[PDB]
Amino acid sequence: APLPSPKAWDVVLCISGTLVSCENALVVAIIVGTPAFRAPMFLLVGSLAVADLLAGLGLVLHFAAVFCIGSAEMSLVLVGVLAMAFTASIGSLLAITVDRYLSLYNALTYYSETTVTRTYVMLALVWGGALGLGLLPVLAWNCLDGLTTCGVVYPLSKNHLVVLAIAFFMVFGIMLQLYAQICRIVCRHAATRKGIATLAVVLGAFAACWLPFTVYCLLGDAHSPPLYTYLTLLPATYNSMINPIIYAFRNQDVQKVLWAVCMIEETAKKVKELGFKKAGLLATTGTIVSGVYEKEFSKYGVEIMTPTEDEQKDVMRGIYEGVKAGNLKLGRELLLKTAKILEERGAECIIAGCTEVSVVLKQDDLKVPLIDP
Amino acid sequence: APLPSPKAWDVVLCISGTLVSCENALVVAIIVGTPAFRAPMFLLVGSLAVADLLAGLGLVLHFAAVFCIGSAEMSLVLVGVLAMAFTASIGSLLAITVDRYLSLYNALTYYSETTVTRTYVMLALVWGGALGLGLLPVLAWNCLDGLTTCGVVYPLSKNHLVVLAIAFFMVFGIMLQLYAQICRIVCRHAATRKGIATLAVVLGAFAACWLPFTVYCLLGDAHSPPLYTYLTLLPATYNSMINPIIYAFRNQDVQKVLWAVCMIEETAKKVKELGFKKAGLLATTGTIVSGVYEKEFSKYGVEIMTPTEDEQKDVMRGIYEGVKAGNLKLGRELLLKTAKILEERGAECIIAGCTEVSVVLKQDDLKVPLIDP
Repeated sequence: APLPSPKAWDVVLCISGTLVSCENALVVAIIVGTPAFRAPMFLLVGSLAVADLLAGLGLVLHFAAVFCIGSAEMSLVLVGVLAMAFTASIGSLLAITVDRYLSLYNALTYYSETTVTRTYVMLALVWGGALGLGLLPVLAWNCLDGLTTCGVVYPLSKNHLVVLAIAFFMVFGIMLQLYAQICRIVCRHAATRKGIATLAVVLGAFAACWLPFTVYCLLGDAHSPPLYTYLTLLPATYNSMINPIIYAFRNQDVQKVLWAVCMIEETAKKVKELGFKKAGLLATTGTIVSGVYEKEFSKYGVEIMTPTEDEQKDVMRGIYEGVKAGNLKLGRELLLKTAKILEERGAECIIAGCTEVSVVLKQDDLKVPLIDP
Repeated sequence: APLPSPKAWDVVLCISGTLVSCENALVVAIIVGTPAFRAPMFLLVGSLAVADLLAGLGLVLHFAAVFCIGSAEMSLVLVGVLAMAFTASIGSLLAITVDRYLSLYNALTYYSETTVTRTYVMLALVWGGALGLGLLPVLAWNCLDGLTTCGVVYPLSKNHLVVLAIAFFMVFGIMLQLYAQICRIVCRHAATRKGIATLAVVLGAFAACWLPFTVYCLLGDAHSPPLYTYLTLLPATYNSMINPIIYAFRNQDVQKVLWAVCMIEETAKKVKELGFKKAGLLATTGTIVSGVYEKEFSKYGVEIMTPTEDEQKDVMRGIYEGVKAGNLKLGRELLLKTAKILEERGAECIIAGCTEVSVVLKQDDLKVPLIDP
């Protein structure tokens, strides 16, 4: 009983897995190495790295099993561990994105607490959650009995593959909505092409790398041509190799370690380019309290001025009790007196943080330039 | 060529469709009737109502066509318009929930023209997608022709049903993440039992009535028993009939016109029950500015006092530069002079809006009771 000589696609898969493991070995090594990199966000990156390394090891071991080994059960356990690793990688991506969202959101409500209630509950639910879906394909969902349809990848039952695809589509939807929220929040703290490209390649790469296999899984059949599955399984390993370059090496702290081994932002730009060192502000009380303008304009060395709390309440009325309420005259009067006193105090430019200020106040009403977002 | 006598499941479906149409007719008529009900969020409810009415009309017309008409083209266009209506219904539900979430996210900027543009774009997009995945695919690419291996519902191709199922699962993921966010953000104005029950029941209502079928969409083929299809389609009509009771028919002004035709809430009510009319607050600057605490306690007639701006900055240091920074002594120092001056001014009780205050402040340190969230 000699082992048939594998076709070239087998050695292509072997090379892909080999470079995947080689690429991730260094990243897991450095992640686990330096004692300083024990931040809560680093644990998720480590989880992703070890999951992908496990995937590569499983792939090369399976190729070995199909190369002068001639075994039966080891092939089954290797396909099981491969499914384990892929589900773990998808869970690591979801956990990373949810951590990033919760990080960038908490800087507005100003309420941060706990590290064991949140990080470990989801870190243990991605590897632990994959236990069931990595033990089902071996326990009682095999193809050797004969009753199972054994749809696409031999041996895997139709039901198990369908369940996996449903889970994948669910997590894709959650990821899409999360990225929409993060883009909406980060746009405010900003041109259009750069803003889109900030988060447009990662989601496109994820989709273009993982969609074809699941689409085939749904549409396929047992008697499908054999080259189709081999053609569609490559993007999964390609994403496995791409992901650590884009989610781990981009962080500049690891870059420093290696080198040792080896709408408001643009407004601030415009203000700094005009040579003005002092700006006055008219906006809502929440906006001034939020502290965004001070940090953004201090990043370029520009100082902002907000009137006193009584004139803050005056601007409150002028915007909402004034322009917004239909009493345009009161709004323009209050805004004009506030702008006048601010200009007298030494401001060379005035910023109208909301549209209502621009509605009743124009350039001709001020000696200094009037600039709006 | 006589028409075979339908099975009793057919008249069951007819009864369900008639009830759906009758229930939705009144609500759509009332919504379109009163000129005062032209709010931006009323348009989405109207769209959902018209979609459900269209679905009911399509179902009853299809039963009619399969009864003593014996026509082929009419049945085809009727099943097409049925798919049209169901897709429109699910899209309208998603639009309603996204509108609610954006409305509850920010309250100041919700009432403007921006929400008008958003509403118009959402309505156009949902009905255009209904056009693109409804009548247009069904009046082509069908089964009443050469071999297409049409799937469970006669006549519908396998590929069309798979595409519909994929879209449904993506929409389900979006809905799940939205409801998680809304449940997170409403459990700060809390009592909690009512909110958690609502946000766990209205989700399951749509989750358990539309997913007997989309799973059968995949695990099945033409050579399938006919009992398994006529049973899983009933929950869709049941959800169609249940929908205009949950999202609509629950607000109060609709009730009035019908009759004419026919964690902080808990603390605030606890303080109110104790008989205290005056409370003092220690929390972050953003929290005191945000206007939540005073609004909630004024809902019960309780007055909250916040320290002056200098003492607010002192509390800022005591929380962050103090307890949070590791200099616990400075934090407790600043917090306890703050509590002392507030108590001397007439505070009958003190609230610690952050855990940091409670860490270094205990009940024995003040004469008045100390209450924490």
